Amino acid sequence: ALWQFNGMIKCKIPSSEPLLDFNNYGCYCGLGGSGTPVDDLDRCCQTHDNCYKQAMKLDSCKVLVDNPYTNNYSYSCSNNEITCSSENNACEAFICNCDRNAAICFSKVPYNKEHKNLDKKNC
Amino acid sequence: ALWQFNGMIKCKIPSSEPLLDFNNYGCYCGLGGSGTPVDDLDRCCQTHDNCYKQAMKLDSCKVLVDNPYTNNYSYSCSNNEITCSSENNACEAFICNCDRNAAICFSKVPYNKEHKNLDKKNC
Ligand SMILES: [Ca+2]
Ligand SMILES: [Ca+2]
Repeated sequence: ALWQFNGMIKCKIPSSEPLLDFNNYGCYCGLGGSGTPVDDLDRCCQTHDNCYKQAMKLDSCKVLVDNPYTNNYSYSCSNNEITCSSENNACEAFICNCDRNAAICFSKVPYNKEHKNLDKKNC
Repeated sequence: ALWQFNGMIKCKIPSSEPLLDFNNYGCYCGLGGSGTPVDDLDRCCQTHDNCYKQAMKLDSCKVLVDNPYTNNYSYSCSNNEITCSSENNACEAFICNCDRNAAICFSKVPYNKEHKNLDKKNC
């Protein structure tokens, strides 16, 4: 769920408020996404959106009322690394992996502030 | 919270249903506890009860409506080891440590089935 993804990104980027910094960035970072990623961060968000789309196709996820934004799963941050828990059921474990991969991708690419609150004419 | 402690013990003892196996055992394992531990497992439960008592004394815990049984915290099981998350606030982190120590103590001591549903005359 979104709260865990928030905690994951802070795990890798301790100076960020993820819901502020990485919301509404580029064509993909944020609810929705369309068109060509504007940079590498946006491309991280595109992969993550595609991972969420693949999760919602799985039979395990289809059974659950919860969607990837509200489906709580368990993970730990320890020494700035993320580990998804073996206690997670198949759906929540796939989502945890999506989010972990996105948090790592976020920490390894440039942040271009001029893509912040990008006017969606560009997408 | 109790759900996480359940998952923790299964992390170390994958064949157990912890809420069945380690509830109502000896003088301490279970809600309450008094008197002298009947064996080492019961002693694990006494330490854990004392750790919960110490947690409820902390200013961080005193602020929270939640008690150690309902206070959800985050942790992961991975390769049968437990890691409490850096995302945990001070109260939830102390509780996570109590529970982790108890799960480990449980996996390292004998289980004496004859102490199961011990008649509390003995305590
Ligand atoms: Ca998106
Ligand atoms: Ca007890």
